[PDB]
Amino acid sequence: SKKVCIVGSGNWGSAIAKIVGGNAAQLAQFDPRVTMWVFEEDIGGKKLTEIINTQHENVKYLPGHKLPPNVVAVPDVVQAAEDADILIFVVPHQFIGKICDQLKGHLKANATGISLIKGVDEGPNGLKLISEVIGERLGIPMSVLMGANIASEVADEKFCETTIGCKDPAQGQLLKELMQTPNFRITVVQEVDTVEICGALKNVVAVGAGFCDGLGFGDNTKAAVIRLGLMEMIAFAKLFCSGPVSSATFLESCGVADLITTCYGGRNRKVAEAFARTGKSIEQLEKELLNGQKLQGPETARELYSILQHKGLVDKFPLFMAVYKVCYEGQPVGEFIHCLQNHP
Amino acid sequence: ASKKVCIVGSGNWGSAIAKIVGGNAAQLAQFDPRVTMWVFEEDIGGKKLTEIINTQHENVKYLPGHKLPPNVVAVPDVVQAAEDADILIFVVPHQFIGKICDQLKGHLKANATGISLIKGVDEGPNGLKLISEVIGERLGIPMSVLMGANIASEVADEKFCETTIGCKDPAQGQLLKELMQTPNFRITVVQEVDTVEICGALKNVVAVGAGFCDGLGFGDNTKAAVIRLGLMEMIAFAKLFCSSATFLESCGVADLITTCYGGRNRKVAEAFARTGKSIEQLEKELLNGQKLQGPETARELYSILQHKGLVDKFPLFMAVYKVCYEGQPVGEFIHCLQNHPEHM
Ligand SMILES: NC(=O)c1ccc[n+]([C@@H]2O[C@H](COP(=O)([O-])OP(=O)(O)OC[C@H]3O[C@@H](n4cnc5c(N)ncnc54)[C@H](O)[C@@H]3O)[C@@H](O)[C@H]2O)c1
Ligand SMILES: NC(=O)c1ccc[n+]([C@@H]2O[C@H](COP(=O)([O-])OP(=O)(O)OC[C@H]3O[C@@H](n4cnc5c(N)ncnc54)[C@H](O)[C@@H]3O)[C@@H](O)[C@H]2O)c1
Ligand SMILES: [Ca+2]
Repeated sequence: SKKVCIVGSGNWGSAIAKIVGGNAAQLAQFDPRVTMWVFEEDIGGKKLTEIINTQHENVKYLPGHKLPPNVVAVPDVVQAAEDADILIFVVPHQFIGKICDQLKGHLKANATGISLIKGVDEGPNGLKLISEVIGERLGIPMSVLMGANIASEVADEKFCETTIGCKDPAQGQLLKELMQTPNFRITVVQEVDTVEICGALKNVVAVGAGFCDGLGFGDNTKAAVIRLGLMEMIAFAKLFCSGPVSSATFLESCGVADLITTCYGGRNRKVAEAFARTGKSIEQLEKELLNGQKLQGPETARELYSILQHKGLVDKFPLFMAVYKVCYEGQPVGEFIHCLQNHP
Repeated sequence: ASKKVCIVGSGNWGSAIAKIVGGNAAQLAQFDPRVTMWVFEEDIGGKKLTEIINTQHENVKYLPGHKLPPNVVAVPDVVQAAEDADILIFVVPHQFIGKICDQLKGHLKANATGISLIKGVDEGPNGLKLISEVIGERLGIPMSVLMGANIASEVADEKFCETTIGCKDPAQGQLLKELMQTPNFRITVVQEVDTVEICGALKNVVAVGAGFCDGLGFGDNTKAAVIRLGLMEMIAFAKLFCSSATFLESCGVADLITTCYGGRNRKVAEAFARTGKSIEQLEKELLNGQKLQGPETARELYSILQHKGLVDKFPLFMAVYKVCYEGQPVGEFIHCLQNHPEHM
């Protein structure tokens, strides 16, 4: 039976722990002992790992939810992963570099991985998919899980779906059995890069959606911004992804559904509304409303402008490039509409 | 020669369209500035609605707070309203269009053309019959459609949005584009009329489902999954009762989004789930004469799918039908999504 290690214990990692723990305790093909690597913290005199292993509640990152008793918190990441056939990577992108340094050399020979990390790394073609970063560093085949999946709602067992991107078909099916429940439904698609690139690009669209909200517009306008954005994400994937790219993938939960949710609510939408209404800078708004964190939407747009410059294709992505110019070239946020309005 | 336009209908969307078409017809030489609008007569405060429109230039009941262009003239007799028209815009709730076509049969100018804005379906010998086919066969005019993410109140406020014109004749499509398009109302002409019209009709069924989930307290993950799964069933329905690309137009994805977030079907479905009052009672109390289109479309869909022996393949469509018409408890709606063919 296959052993599972959840690498990460935050909001989403704990929500995922509820699903994986519950399936591993019921399904014969998985070992019921699911390890979860927990970055140790002092929670009013008690180690967070001890809290998880005695109270079965991540009181800091998923308070109010019982974790399945078979999920074991492990404060050392090598000890968490050394024995696992399946590694679920679910940490903030900032920390995956360090985690992978500690793990290289210490994994089982046929270990496989699935990344839940939404975002994008750096490399030769400008961007590099995070799952390729992990896989190359650690030498393991990689899958991805991406969808319209807010962690608090998943923890509450409110119905939702998600996309598993996995090249190997038996692996995709194995991962579906691990993570699917009556209220967390899974589609397995044999693409990885197309599933994964939506998670980065959607935040660029969501900044533009926020500008439109900040300008007084409503649902019809947001719907056009999502529609044109989706078209630019499809075209961009076809330019950027190594392999074949079909439009249909973008209608999976990783594409259109996660795009809809992010454009109706989220950090990128909220800050971009504030930017359009208060004229304050993104850096200022990050400090005043995100406690100094980098908003990924504007940063990805700037990265897209560099790629398109390398390819000679800036003029074919007006919505992406309008987000870029409003965030970083001082274009007035009213001209963002002028671009929706003189589009093709 | 210039073309004369008749708007057949005067509701929430009817009146918003009269604002657009009235303004374009007054500024463009190829359209006679005199646009007639057939207004089903109503006694309002001792006065005729047609006379309120022709004196006050506003449809105070169905589009309050907006002035209609004074060149738009309300007309109570539909034959008189259409008699001299080259272009007829059909925009009435789908339950009335049959009767109106019987009153107009035989009385139209020799080479008249039509465009249907009506979001519904009908039934015929091939199972599905499109409303544009009903109109066109019964009146003997060629038919186009206009469908998109077009909440009428926002269009009337000149908030930016898009729509899709479906038209087989490219010259005719260009003419209708000129008639309808404004700097805040952008039009794409495509030739796949049937698919455009099906999208418009079926999205209101999905929106009833969406409203049910809002009313039971599911959040955005569930709404996004209802939207996405609704889109999959829409695509499967088109493939059977009619290509992917049309669903990326405004009439597909965009309209599904705007409707499941801000339409009248969604709002009444939510109240139904929260209050247990009936659709019919809620329609009368909350929409002040405006008409739901989704529940009836859901009934007709079930009948169409029954005759192709395909009911069981469309569980979301059928879940909406059975809650609205067969007394299935709205608490059970979601269970219809937990075994959907998309995740099999
Ligand atoms: N939270 C959601 O609703 C949600 C939903 C879908 C996807 N995601 C994605 O999952 C990934 C993680 O999201 P999250 O909600 O768990 O974030 P989170 O901020 O709640 O994660 C808490 C994490 O902090 C990590 N951490 C803190 N300090 C650390 C340190 N010095 N070294 C190593 N790790 C440290 C811990 O490993 C812990 O996993 C993100 O990429 C996000 O894109 C989140
Ligand atoms: N309202 C919107 O936001 C919107 C947007 C796009 C498309 N549509 C679609 O437009 C079509 C018409 O919708 P609407 O908003 O203009 O109408 P509506 O929902 O406002 O209904 C009001 C109209 O119903 C008419 N009516 C009532 N009883 C009648 C009767 N016995 N006989 C004839 N007419 C009667 C009235 O003349 C009134 O004008 C529908 O298919 C709708 O799905 C609506
Ligand atoms: Ca009908």
